[PDB]
Amino acid sequence: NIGNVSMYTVTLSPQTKLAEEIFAIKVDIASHPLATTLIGEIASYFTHWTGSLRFSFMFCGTANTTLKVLLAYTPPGIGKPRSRKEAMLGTHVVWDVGLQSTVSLVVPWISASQYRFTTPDTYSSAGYITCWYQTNFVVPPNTPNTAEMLCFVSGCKDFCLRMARDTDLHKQTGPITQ
Amino acid sequence: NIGNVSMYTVTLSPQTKLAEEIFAIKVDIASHPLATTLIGEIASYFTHWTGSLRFSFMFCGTANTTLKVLLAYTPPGIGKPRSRKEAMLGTHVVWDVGLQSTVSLVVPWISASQYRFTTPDTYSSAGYITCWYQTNFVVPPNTPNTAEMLCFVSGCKDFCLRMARDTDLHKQTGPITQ
Amino acid sequence: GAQVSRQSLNYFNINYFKDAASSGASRLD
Amino acid sequence: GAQVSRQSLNYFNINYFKDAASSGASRLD
Amino acid sequence: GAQVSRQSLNYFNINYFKDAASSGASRLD
Amino acid sequence: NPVERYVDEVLNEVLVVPNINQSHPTTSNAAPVLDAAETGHTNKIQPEDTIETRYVQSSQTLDEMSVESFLGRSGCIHESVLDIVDNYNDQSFTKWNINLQEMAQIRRKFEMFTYARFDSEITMVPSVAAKDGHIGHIVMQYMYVPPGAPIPTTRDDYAWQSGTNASVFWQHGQPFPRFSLPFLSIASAYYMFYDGYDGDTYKSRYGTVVTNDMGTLCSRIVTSEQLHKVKVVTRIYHKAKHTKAWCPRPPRAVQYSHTHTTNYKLSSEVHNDVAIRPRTNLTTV
Amino acid sequence: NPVERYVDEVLNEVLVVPNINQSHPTTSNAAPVLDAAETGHTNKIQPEDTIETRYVQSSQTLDEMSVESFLGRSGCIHESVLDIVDNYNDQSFTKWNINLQEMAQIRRKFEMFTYARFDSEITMVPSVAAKDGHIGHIVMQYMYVPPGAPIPTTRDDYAWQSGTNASVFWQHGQPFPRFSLPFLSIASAYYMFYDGYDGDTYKSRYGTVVTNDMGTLCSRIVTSEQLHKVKVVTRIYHKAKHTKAWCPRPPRAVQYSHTHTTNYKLSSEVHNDVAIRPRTNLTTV
Amino acid sequence: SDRIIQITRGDSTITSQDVANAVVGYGVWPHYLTPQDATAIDKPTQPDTSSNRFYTLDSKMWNSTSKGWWWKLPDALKDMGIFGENMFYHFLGRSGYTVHVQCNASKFHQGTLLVVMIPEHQLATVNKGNVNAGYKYTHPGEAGREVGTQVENEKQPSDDNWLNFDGTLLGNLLIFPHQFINLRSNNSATLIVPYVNAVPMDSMVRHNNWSLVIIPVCQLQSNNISNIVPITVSISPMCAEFSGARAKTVVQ
Amino acid sequence: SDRIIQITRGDSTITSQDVANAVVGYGVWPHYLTPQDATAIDKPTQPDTSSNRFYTLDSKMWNSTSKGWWWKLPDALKDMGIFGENMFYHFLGRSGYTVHVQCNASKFHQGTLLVVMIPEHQLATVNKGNVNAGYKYTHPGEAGREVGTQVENEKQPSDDNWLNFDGTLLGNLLIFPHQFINLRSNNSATLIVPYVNAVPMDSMVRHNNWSLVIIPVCQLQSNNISNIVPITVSISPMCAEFSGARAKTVVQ
Ligand SMILES: Cc1cc(CCCOc2c(C)cc(-c3noc(C(F)(F)F)n3)cc2C)on1
Ligand SMILES: Cc1cc(CCCOc2c(C)cc(-c3noc(C(F)(F)F)n3)cc2C)on1
Ligand SMILES: [Zn+2]
Ligand SMILES: [Zn+2]
Repeated sequence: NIGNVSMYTVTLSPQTKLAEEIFAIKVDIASHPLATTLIGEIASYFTHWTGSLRFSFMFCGTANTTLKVLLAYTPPGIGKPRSRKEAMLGTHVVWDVGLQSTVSLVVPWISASQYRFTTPDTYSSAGYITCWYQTNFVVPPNTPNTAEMLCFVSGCKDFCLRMARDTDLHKQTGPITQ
Repeated sequence: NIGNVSMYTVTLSPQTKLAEEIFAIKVDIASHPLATTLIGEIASYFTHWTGSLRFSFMFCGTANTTLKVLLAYTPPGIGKPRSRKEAMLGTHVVWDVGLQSTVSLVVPWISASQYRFTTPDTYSSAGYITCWYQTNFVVPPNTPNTAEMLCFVSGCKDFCLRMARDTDLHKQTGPITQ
Repeated sequence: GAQVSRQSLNYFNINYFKDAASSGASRLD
Repeated sequence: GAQVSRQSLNYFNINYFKDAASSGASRLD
Repeated sequence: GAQVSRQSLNYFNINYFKDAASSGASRLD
Repeated sequence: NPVERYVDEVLNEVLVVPNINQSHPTTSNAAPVLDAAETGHTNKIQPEDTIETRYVQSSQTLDEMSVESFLGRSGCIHESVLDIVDNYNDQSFTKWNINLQEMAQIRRKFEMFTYARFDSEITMVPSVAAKDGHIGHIVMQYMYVPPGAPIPTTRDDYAWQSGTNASVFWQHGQPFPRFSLPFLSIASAYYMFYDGYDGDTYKSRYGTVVTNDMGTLCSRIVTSEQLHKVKVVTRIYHKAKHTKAWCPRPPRAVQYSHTHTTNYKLSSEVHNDVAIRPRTNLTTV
Repeated sequence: NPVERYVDEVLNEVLVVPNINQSHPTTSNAAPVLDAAETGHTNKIQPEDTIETRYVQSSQTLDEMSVESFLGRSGCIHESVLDIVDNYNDQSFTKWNINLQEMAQIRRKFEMFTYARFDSEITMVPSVAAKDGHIGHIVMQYMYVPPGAPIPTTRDDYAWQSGTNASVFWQHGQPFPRFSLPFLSIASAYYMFYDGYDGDTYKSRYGTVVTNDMGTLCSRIVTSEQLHKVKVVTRIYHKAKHTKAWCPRPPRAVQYSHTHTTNYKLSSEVHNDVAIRPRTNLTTV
Repeated sequence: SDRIIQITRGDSTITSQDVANAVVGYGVWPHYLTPQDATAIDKPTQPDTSSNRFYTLDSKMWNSTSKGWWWKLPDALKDMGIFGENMFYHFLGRSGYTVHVQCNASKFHQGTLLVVMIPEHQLATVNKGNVNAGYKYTHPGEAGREVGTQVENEKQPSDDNWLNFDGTLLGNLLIFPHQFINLRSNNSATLIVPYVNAVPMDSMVRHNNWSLVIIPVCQLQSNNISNIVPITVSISPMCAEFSGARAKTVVQ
Repeated sequence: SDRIIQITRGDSTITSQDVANAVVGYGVWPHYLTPQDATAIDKPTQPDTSSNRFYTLDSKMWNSTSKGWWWKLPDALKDMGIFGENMFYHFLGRSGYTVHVQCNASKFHQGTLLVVMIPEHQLATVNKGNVNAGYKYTHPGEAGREVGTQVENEKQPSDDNWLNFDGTLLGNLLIFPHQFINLRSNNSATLIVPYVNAVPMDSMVRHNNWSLVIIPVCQLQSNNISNIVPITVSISPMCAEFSGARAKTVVQ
């Protein structure tokens, strides 16, 4: 997908098995795939970070397509949830698709220390965001059987970066000439 | 005894000869065996010391074991006492073992100069602490015929260290690696 | 060229050269 | 950045840089 | 650390370091 | 209080972040978590709205994240080389078409904005390599030749007189030279990007090369020819002071290839050209 | 009085010790000399209670015994070596995983506390050894690469641009470089000891290596290759400023063996591994 | 009487008619995290009396050759009722403790136990280079570790009681909150310690804040050795609070 | 908009953009036990946000032949995080609930679910004399009971949805707190019920206070039957409090 707009969308569709997993990524603001987002890129210019993260999702399907999904944040000290039931026990939002296309899940700052390292460091890995089918993707007849979803990220009022450093998300391996 | 907890205890028992000597050490806060105590270790980070020292002793025998002991401090300018009578002429405390397990002997600051060197230096050697049987170690039948005693040390309100210096109670003879 | 303050905590914001470009990093907000 | 005192014995506690880390050893107690 | 005098002839006896040992030669009598 | 503000500067507590307040369970038809990204606005929902939070007094400050701080660190922008190999007259002087586009690190940071206005602090780090053993007495001359001023063509060109241009003489052994420059543009701000040309024909130039001419930095070893050959490399460092930036933009995602242009190159496997790391699949953290 | 306190600083009489008062003969059923160490408290008996003392005005001060004073002396924490032997490009730069665990003297003092919070003063002492005769013009670059920042892999790596990282350039002949660092932890204090891991499996790391990552100190000889080879050794010195310590602990009793760990080694005759000197017997002073 | 003590925590009450007073570590009584020192923003859970109660561990047998015992908190309570449940369902935990060590014999017995509470007791390994104590070994649970028994393994911690299992001399442990159980004087020790750490809350699973060390400095002796003299430990969390709820963490 | 709802409990927030308002059983909002009504004298434990959060059960599949489903509380949450742990470590428990049933389809689907919360739903057996429903059968857990599937056993409960599984007519269930999920109007149902019992607190193990019954009264129909239409249940305890702590009870 890299090098194509599709790398930005997640596909949803009618399921035959219940509570299937949709996506899963680390919450760490500077880890992949969050790294190249604007907040991830800026975070990569600092050594420390703190604060709550705001993840938003916009359903791109038809107006007649319905869906209920469960978005969960798993605080650290445990592996990523292997099931919806396991994920649901943590911080989560049940998203009902309707007139308002977008939903937001806030990943509260839940850490032992006031700050964490922006670079992938064991001690300060902040947890995961997983997405699961709460009910199912349902459509009337003669309607596309799949739909896309866009995912956004930004920081909350308490987000903050510290200790300026050079980024490793960009390099120069030769002379830049005239 | 070094390398065993027994290096910290002094054994007492019924005597057949009167006024026997129990232990004898220099009072100098940084001399051996006082050197590795916390106050001795800290004193070893300075060049000068002054003030009164507090030596305490806790009887570890049975509740039915009795004993009277004489703890003495011999100010300098004379050799360590060769007998209880000789020691008793100096600063001392007669300790009676009873409900209160611990006794304290204060070694008052008795010096020509306001301070002394912490390192073993003739001119500033502060004297000795000796311990002698005042009466005897007595027990009823069917009771262990020996008992241990623990010895403590700390400084009084007038204790003070001066002129910071590196310690010779610890070294590095090679590289400390990762 | 000193912006002497008082409080006593007397602040002394000195500009050694006669050009604005010469002074150090700016204050915030 | 001077904490000018007076008594006349005028104390001048000066902080040459704008960071707390930059100043010398702290006062006691 | 300045013992500022006045008369105007303002004397400025400054001690640059925080130790008495650091200052220069003593005054007489 | 000009003194209370002083303390905030020393402690770096000028820009404080808000506290998190205690929140409670809710049941309402007001749903903050729901919105519409189509509007182009970011949902302003905070943690107190999605979970029951406790009260917490924030102590973080945004000072270090200020534009002044982000662009206020001295970075290398040029590495001038004077290498005496076999002809002192030809090799003891050189020139550079000034620009902030040759080094990726500082270039990327400035380019995170469309326009920027700032004064500059230039610091030079000269280092004399003794190729044959000694370095003798090295004295350097750096002269700023604004566009239009005569450019020296020999180590003794009359232009080195610097009757009007600013020149800085450095003597080996003395501290690193440094000076300040006021905002230099003929416009109100420097163009980090410029979607325009210097004409209207197929041969007109495109980009910032049209608006960012800064002149030439000429330099020479003042010291006359010496027995032992040296190689003097002067590295130039730049820092922005008293800065303002406008219209933030996406960070450079691929390597730079040339100055004053956003041109880039792509390989047959584009994932190698960007910092994005291939994921095994959607659910592999 | 901010001026009376000033005098105490100059004279070092901020923390005075109490006087000894005259005491007299006593006969009472209140026995201060008797107590119970089992309680875990130290008998607070003073000399006036065990002997008849005279009155004495104390003049000693505890200033020098303060934590600020104890940990406020600059000691060596690293000895960086750049030795040009046969390949300038490979040998003219190096890196160090920063830590305060490699030199026993300052390490032991900090480790007499469980937690410590302080700012740092780093002072560098570079010395250029002329292996072949001359040293030419030596210019050094020291760059702090915080965890995450790109680490240079060649003497000309773009990272040396230091567009954001702090770098200090020193020129041989100029005074020793020095700078201050603010308390750097993501926690409220540095862990001198840490009874924890970075996971919960048999392969998780144990100790301060988990909490004390400080990044890398990269350095290079800025000067390009010279005829005569040199060996530059830069010794780094550290000092704590504005210090606070918590929970004192037993001093290191055996030699250190590795960084971030309390591990130690014992010989077949342990009395040789500790400062304790064997006594002939209980009564031999 | 100053020889008697009654400690009530939750639904538990412990007594001793021969105490040597009590110790409050660093003179700070345990208290809940305040908003000025807190960092995690979700509302904490405070089980109160269902977690702040005395939990009695497995008793140990003290004999003439015992070299000592140690436990680590909160590890030792990982399987103790509600408190234990809470330390695994949450990422963060915070707690103080009341440690009551029990040991009685007779007025014809003698022996002395040094009871210590050490903050950040980072164990060492001996003659094993930079290999450190394995997670498994510093997480023995209520069973604790019996000094001088474990059949050595590479990742096994130091078992030298005279060197505090960490390269420091035993005689100086008194600088930490402590008490002695001198059979002739008392039959118990009581230490109340507050939460101590460089962060307001922490992982109860991967960070042991306190370590309880018990070393017999004065050997157990009597003329009735057949009568077993046990040592029993009862610990009660105080102001226990947890944060960052989720599924239950499973170790190993 | 009165069609939208957001419910936040602990660290969970649930939304629905097509609700039919909400119901508060008997108009009484859940609240903690007061000292005037309490009988047990030990201080209760109140997990607060670690227990008063939404727990999502296993989803069910609704099809043209579905006869219905039922769950019992607190049984259904016996294995749900801290709440579950608390109901087994204590003798007594007390809790209210926010029950949010979820079911979406399309504007071209039709079907109607009667969602009911019954207090003391004492199940019956059919044609089996005085033999009553076995403990095992009225304690199915989060899986609940699927009407019309279970292969009959002697102690198995009545499976007649038209007789409310208890000898009363379905049409009258509306006298209990309830809502309908009429596919053409809403995609969820929300019921908030207070603690209801003849005693202030009770055994969470042997007494199920409320029963959640879901019966499709209007059959599910559409011209796209292959698209599975699930029904999902999320329940959040409210003012959960427990008393009489001890070891953890193990059932069966
Ligand atoms: C956009 C934008 C803004 C700028 C200005 C870059 C600064 O460039 C310089 C430098 C590096 C040095 C001098 C300079 N002035 O005097 C000297 C001397 F001492 F070197 F002669 N050098 C002048 C300019 C405009 O370039 N692009
Ligand atoms: C605990 C504890 C606390 C610390 C901090 C040790 C200080 O380490 C350094 C040093 C020695 C130098 C720099 C440094 N910053 O800039 C430079 C430059 F000039 F060398 F680039 N060096 C940064 C840190 C964090 O390490 N362990
Ligand atoms: Zn020469
Ligand atoms: Zn030479």
